[PDB]
Amino acid sequence: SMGNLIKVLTRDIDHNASHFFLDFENAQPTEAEREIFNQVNVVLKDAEGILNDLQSYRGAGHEIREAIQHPNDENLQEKAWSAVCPLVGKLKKFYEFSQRLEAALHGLLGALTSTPYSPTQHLEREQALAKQFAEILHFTLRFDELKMTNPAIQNDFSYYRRTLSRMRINNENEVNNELANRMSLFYAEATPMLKTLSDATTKFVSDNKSLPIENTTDCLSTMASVCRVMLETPEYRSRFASEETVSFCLRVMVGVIILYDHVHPVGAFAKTSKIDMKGCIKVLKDQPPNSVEGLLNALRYTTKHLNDETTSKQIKTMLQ
Repeated sequence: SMGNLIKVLTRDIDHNASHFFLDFENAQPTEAEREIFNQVNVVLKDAEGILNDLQSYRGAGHEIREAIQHPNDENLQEKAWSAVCPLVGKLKKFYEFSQRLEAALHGLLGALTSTPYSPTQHLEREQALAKQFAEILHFTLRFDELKMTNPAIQNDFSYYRRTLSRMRINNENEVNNELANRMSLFYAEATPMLKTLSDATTKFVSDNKSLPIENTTDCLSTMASVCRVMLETPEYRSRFASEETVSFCLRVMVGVIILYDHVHPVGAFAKTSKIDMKGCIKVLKDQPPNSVEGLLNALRYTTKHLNDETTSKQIKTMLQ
């Protein structure tokens, strides 16, 4: 049922572009999925506004550089402050939305990693939740791809913190030092949303001591192979691979690979791993470079076991 797993994960997304929530009537969640599907779909619904606010993040680099150049001109200091404050408000909204992804992820993992059923049976029984999990990873990579290309995010927040301290000594919606420290560590990450999801998955394995870790890791590796097989077999490429479906599974694949590398003890590159690392990197390399470079850079730096001595030198050359 490799073909069925592909149709389940890639259903109603060709006729659906740039939407992360699932239509309740179209997804058809079972009675056991209803309470989790509704809660996660509320987060996925708000995920569109988060991504559009990041696409519209213009930055305040122009006003900041003029204020730094003329530091005694209070009009330029107030103009830069008036431009950076609503941008910091967006950054505060992005970080708080990352906390909502952790709550929705626990509900999905708790249902997709039940004790008796296998990973393949879970993705077929809980189709609506399995589809929601892929949408969370789809938004996660798409958010981080934009953040990696926008250097004004860290520059605007760093200027905000420096100005706030030397403005709260000289002369409600403001950001306290405790929240600012967590936000600074959040945006210092290469993939902030993916690092957040990676820690939440490690938390889920830790919170369920009586649950075998394979129920979680083999769930990630199953989804990775579903996307890899469809993208590398022309018999499935001529049947499902569209620009919307390819870009969807490219980001789902890289997402579960990085989660698997942080959760599985030996990592995603070791000889006991279940991820076909060579096959996954090849799929990314066979794509136009401009639409994958953000995903490749995630594998070069965000990963945990890439630079290990156990990791094959063959894939290290692929990732160069």
